[PDB]
Amino acid sequence: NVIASCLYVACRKEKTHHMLIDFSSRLQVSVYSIGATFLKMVKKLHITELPLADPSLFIQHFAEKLDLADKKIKVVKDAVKLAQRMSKDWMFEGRRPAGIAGACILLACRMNNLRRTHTEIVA
Amino acid sequence: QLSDNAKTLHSQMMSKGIGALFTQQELQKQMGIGSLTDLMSIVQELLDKNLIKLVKQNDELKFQGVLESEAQKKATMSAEEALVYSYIEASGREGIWSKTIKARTNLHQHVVLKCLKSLESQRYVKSVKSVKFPTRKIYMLYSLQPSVDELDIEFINSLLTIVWRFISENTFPNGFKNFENGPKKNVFYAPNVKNYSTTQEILEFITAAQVANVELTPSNIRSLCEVLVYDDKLEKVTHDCYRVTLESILQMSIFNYFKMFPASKHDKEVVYFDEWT
DNA sequence: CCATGGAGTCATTTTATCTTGTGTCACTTACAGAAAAAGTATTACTAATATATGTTGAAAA
DNA sequence: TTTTCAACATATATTAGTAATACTTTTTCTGAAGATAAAATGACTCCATGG
Repeated sequence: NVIASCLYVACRKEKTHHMLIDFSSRLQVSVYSIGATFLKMVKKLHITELPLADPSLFIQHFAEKLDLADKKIKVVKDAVKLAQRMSKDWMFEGRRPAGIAGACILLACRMNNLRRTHTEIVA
Repeated sequence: QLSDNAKTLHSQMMSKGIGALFTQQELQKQMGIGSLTDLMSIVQELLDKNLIKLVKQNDELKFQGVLESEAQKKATMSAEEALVYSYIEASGREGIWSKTIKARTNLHQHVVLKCLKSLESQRYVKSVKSVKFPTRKIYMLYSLQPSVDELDIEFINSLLTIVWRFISENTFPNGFKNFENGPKKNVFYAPNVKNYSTTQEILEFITAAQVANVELTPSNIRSLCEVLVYDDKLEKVTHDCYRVTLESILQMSIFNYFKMFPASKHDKEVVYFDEWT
């Protein structure tokens, strides 16, 4: 839980794609205990605001394992401006980002008329 | 018969059992009438049924009678502890130690710990930190503690300073330090005619107690006196005979480090015992 | 008193050893575990919130 | 039958107070050829007694 968050905030500040829920499954643990310890070392240190992630980053790496073909890049821009407006349309806030990202991907994918199941997305 | 030869072969054990020296040869010494694989089938099962045991020493392998106390004990013990536990009590006196159980059991230190701690809750083995260095925690039976260890730590001189005071009185008459010469007045008459030790008498004087301890042997007393031979508080003459060096005066040009004090400020000309080295 | 036996010293081999081996560019790439200390995670409480999550199941098509 | 709801619930985080236990850490703390030599070889000789 210590080396976890200590490794975490870094790749957070660099604004890359890595995710706490993703970060735990290296262990049997709960994505709470890690989250708890994390948010505590936010108190015992004093840390800047910068690490605010958006789906616009995660949709890149999520798109990688989607298989498919070159079209996804098109889908990428199809998804991106989608999610962007979704952030603008005001129903983005206060939600676990990885989920709404996957939702955007399902949309643009269907927008590009392919068949990819929900399981295949949440994987 | 399993139950019959079980109980009568337990009867030769509970009566005598040929002590600990009993090997399988003594079986044929008493009852050899049974066929080999049969008497051994029931030996094997009674050890499985924990009505007999086997000890590992010398030629062949030893057997002994065992009751349900330690039998239900070891059957209640885990498969880990199974060979471990009974192998531990093999010492029974001196105990055995951590890594030397690891090689014999062919386990890690990972697992042998938890079964030991299990035996700690069980309290059939106790942590013992012996004479040799306290890195050990050798383990003997929680019940028995015969061991090699006065004690190895302080309150030695506590009694030394007392015995010295008596030994002093044994030499010439008592202290007699007031004016220039009070001692001995030529040791009573003819100091030669007083031929005297302290030795054995110490033990009778040690009876005084006034301290928390047990008694002590003539042997260790001799060492107690050897120290004051080395400190040269007193003197070793003619075996157990002992005198004092008159260095009770040490209690209170020249030679006598005491009654002397250094200057040790300012002036740089002094005699150290270092700065040549 | 003298030839002898025994040893003590003193050349003499044969084994165990170590320093060398032409020059110049031009790139290249202290062990492990033991114990003590510090600190913490539950372990209950409301108590508001608002997602996730599961299931299920009920309700509808 | 399936789908949408719903709904039930339960974590999830704060701030506390305890108090006690258990549990991880950390921090001590020790149990290639030709000189050089070394030794076995052997002869020399002092020095022993005895017929």
